[PDB]
Amino acid sequence: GSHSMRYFFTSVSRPGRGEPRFIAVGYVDDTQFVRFDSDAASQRMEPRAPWIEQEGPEYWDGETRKVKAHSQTHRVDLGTLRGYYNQSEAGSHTVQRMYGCDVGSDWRFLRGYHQYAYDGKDYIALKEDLRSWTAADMAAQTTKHKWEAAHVAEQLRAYLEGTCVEWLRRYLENGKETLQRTDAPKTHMTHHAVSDHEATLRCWALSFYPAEITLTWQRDGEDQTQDTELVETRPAGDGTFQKWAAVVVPSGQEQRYTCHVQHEGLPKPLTLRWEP
Amino acid sequence: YLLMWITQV
Amino acid sequence: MIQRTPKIQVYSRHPAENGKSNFLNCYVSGFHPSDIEVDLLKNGERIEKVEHSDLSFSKDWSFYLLYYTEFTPTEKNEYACRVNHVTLSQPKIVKWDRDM
Ligand SMILES: [Cl-]
Ligand SMILES: [Cl-]
Ligand SMILES: [Cl-]
Repeated sequence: GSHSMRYFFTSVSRPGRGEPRFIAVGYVDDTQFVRFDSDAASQRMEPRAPWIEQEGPEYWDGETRKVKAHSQTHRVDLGTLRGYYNQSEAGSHTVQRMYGCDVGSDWRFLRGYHQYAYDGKDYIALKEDLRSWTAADMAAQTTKHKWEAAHVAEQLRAYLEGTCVEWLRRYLENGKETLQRTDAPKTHMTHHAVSDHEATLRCWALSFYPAEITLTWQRDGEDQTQDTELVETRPAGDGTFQKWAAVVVPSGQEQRYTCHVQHEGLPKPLTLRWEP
Repeated sequence: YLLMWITQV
Repeated sequence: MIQRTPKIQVYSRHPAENGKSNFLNCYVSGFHPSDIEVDLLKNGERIEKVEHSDLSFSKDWSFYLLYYTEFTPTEKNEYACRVNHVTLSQPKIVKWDRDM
């Protein structure tokens, strides 16, 4: 299907306690493959997936160089932002940036993006046309005017449509064994009496990849998006994912409820039934 | 593969 | 300066089995800003070789982290996650329930 490459950066000022913390992480789909942390000891972009270990020295030198220049732009950006908002220079502030590209099934450019946040709120974003910006407030308008004059969208657009996609593809070929895999979920159901007239029924999805999944409960075939409890999908820590959906049911009516599981790695969607 | 450079806000 | 309280899940990496080594997971998500204290507890005491994921964040800009340590569950031992954050009036302790 479609695939993504995404870098996320977080930069936090630390007045009175050291230099700004910078953290950078790259992903392909739901798999992390690189990172940089200002506080770590390597001071290098570091691999976190095996296929990226293939890459040679030129590559790691280059990614390290670039991530340090990102760090430095952000270090300056914290100073400017505090000036734009007339903020006392005695407070911890947070900048966030995400950019990346998506490709469709045919591995050709679908979409690009570049978002920026200050203190947890939208500041500026490139719009889907890769040509203009949305600025959330008057400070961001100042950045927008500047970036318009300096023809920044254009440089960014050439990356999103060119380099980004060309390396996404490269990564997908090189890391084919994992990135192009699906791990179908392992599934099962638990029963838990809570009282003489209720039981909690829980649906469990374990060891799946990618993260995208839908667990829904049906009574007599009719959807119950009303009274299910769903947990946010969570990481297993081994590269796979987990999720459950629970439903509290009147006693004696278990055989009427069924769990359905939609995941990319399943031949067809699963109905799990309460059959004694 | 990162951007070769980012521009100041 | 938005401020968002952390959601917390405590779980293991594989289905739990007394006497079989595993990983104890604590997933904090949904929070802002990023400074956050998380400890994994064995019978009330903090465990020492706890590792964590690299800070990343969601579409709404809120943060998430996985903290994790290797362990061998046994029936005599209770495990928890203790999280402190500027949005909390006091540390939140979430006990590990095996048979969620
Ligand atoms: Cl992601
Ligand atoms: Cl830390
Ligand atoms: Cl142990």
